[PDB]
Amino acid sequence: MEAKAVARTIRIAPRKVRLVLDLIRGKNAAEAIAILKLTNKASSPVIEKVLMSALANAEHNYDMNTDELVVKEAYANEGPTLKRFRPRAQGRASAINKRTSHITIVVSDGK
Amino acid sequence: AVPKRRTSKTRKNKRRTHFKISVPGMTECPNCGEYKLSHRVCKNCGSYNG
Amino acid sequence: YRKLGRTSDQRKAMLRDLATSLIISERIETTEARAKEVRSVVEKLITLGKKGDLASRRNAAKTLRNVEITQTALQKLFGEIAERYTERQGGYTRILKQGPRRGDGAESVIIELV
Amino acid sequence: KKAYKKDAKSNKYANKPAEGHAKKADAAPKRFIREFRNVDVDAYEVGQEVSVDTFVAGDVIDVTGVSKGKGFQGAIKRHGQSRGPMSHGSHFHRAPGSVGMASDASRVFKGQKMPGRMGGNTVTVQNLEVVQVDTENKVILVKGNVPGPKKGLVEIRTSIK
Amino acid sequence: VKRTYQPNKRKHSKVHGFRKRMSTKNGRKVLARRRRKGRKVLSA
RNA sequence: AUGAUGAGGUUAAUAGGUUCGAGGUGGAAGCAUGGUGACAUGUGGAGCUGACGAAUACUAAUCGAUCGAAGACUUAA
RNA sequence: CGCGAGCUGGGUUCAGAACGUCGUGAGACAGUUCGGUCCCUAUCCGUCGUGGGCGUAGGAAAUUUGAGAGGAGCUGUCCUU
RNA sequence: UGAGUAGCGAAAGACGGGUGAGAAUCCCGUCCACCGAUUGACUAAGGUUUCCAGAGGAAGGCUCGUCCGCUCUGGGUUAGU
RNA sequence: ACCGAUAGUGAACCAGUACCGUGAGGGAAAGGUGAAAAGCACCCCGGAAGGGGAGUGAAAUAGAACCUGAAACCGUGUGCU
Repeated sequence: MEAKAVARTIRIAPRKVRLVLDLIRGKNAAEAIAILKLTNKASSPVIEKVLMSALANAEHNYDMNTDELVVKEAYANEGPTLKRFRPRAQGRASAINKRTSHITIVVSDGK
Repeated sequence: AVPKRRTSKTRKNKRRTHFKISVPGMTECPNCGEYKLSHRVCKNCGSYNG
Repeated sequence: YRKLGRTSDQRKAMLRDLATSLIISERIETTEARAKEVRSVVEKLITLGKKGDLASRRNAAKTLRNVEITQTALQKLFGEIAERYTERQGGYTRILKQGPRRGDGAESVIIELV
Repeated sequence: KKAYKKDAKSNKYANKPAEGHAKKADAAPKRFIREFRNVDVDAYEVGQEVSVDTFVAGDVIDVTGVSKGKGFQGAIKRHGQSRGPMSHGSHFHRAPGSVGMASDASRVFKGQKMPGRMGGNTVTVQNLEVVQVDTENKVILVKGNVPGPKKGLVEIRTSIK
Repeated sequence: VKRTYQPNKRKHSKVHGFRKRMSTKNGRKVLARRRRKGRKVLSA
């Protein structure tokens, strides 16, 4: 059927994550983990975690073969941003947005 | 200088047309059984054998 | 040859350090640029060690730190390292790309004596 | 070049179109095919070796080759512009000058000289002479120094003047 | 650069202290006014 | 600048090493001799040599993968 | 009186001080003289280079013609008639 | 939005062995480097627990972190001179 | 025929408090699960956080960042171009 895994308040910017998520969307689940292990980006490990949890939820709660599971969807959504401040010069000060993201992945057999 | 006019959310996405990152250019290891990255040592099990 | 993000004699120092570490350990995991450059430095000392004379020992001594193993590094070279590579005519090393590093993305290789 | 191959992954080997073209002439596949106008066509469609002996010493020549490359070379180096003063409190040293008039042009004109990639052009020199045509070593000695780096292809022909 | 506040316990209490406030009519007006407002910390 | 442009990818001289050169400096260390010593002469145009020229598969360009046609419609000859 | 988000800042009209002159005065020049912080990370058009997508009724490799565009275009002095 | 842009605050690091779910950065070692009328030892003002050990890795640290001047939990200051 | 959380007191919340200042003195933001904690036992991925089931419940997209949950804004998919 379909099995999802969501990771919430992952402390990475969401458009530093959609870079990687634009790769493994539509792919098989084997090459997906291959890519997510081989890539240089810092979003790969957390997305490795999430995609492996998606596959495990499939094979444990829904019992669909972990051989034909294709990543139907994968997307990041914004989250609660931590707003910080940085001392500029001459007494000024500039905001900083330590933003977060919610990483959802949905693997489905396609049947 | 400073921007004279705020950028639409069309021109933005057009400029981010090329903000991709390609895949690494990987292969499968004939020994390890899994995906390695070509011209590199196999992550999983050991050898290179080139 | 290629500047290594370092100043001149700082680069000289780094290369001497890596060649000593190599002939002490026989294999080291370094960055691909550093490995490319040390490949042409650690391999001109094995030549001097395959010569063996006094002048060769001193030309080697001026590019080789002091670390005892007990032996030295120079005794290690003109002693038991130079004898194993007695037949081959150059090409005494190799590089093996491990892959990208975390924190850098630096291309990490494993350099070693053949 | 070599003959056709199946690995053939470096251009050291001809490809099949190139070999059909060169086999039309019963001549081996070749790098640097170039056309010559202005010669009354009196050679053979069958490829016969054009030896350097076509040229005699006391003639005159023009030698076409690509210039030598120099990447992104800025205004002073590329267009022979002067530079600003260096010491009397000046902050203008090697940049271009102004790039137009004020508000009655309101834009930069085409042809404005600006920094960019330099060299690499197909330049031609003219009225060179041939000091010696060394046959049997197959070289020509020209009076001067021609465009291009070492090993740079150069096409020699007779002067248009 | 030398900034305006060079801390000193003795200076701070001898000028802005409690007893220096209570030793005056005006300082007592200040204490009364801060008790009226509800200040957690009356004096310095 | 990056990408691109070129030279190659073992059925291989692309780079590095090794061996010869060129050019550069200018007579290496060791020894012997002559001086009490600083030093001098021979051995010996010596020795060292980044980029330049050749040659040699000794190391590395492995094994792999991705993309990419089978050719629309009228009239005229 | 092209060009200071390309440069300078000498004069010009900032705060100091002084000369001649005028003003009872505070102070003003017809003046004159010495000293005196020149900010910016380029969004759009524009220009200079350099790539990718699709197109050009099959997929390519190579060689090209050239509509059009740009460059160059200066001059002296000696000898001979 | 500007934009994945400017910045990431003066300075030499290298390799090995670990610990680890994860190491350019944390620990140990060797080499190297820098100060040395001082980047060293001690004290007044000031701060007021930042001191130590065991545990941690949400937030802070201009990156990372298995670490810390951060968090949790227990401790630490002894005068007739 | 007064307000209903930007209102009403500066303060519906441990508020003259965080914080700011040498000082006199200035000064905020902060409400709502459910009828009842019945506040998620157990299993799986994970180092944890966080999830997916399984249960409580009338409802869990009421899971303590908890009544509804608008818009700016950020995305994924797709019909016409």
